[PDB]
Amino acid sequence: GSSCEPGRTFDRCNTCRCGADGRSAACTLRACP
Amino acid sequence: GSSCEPGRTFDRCNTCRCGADGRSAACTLRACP
Repeated sequence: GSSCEPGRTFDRCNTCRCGADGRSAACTLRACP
Repeated sequence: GSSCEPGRTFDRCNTCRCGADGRSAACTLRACP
C-alpha cells in the first residue's frame, strides 16, 4: 500500500504513457527530489 | 484524443497536502522541473 505524512505537503513528478483514447493508460509515479 | 497523443510519454507533476488519515491528499497541477 501507499501512505503520506498527515498535514505535510509533497510534490510528485510522474511520467505517463498516453492511451488510444488520448488519456494516460500507464504512469510511473515518483516523489520529486 | 486531445489530452495526450496516443502512445507518447509525457510528464505530469502535482503538489499535494496529505489528509489526517495519511491515506489521502488534496493535490493540484504544477509545472514539472
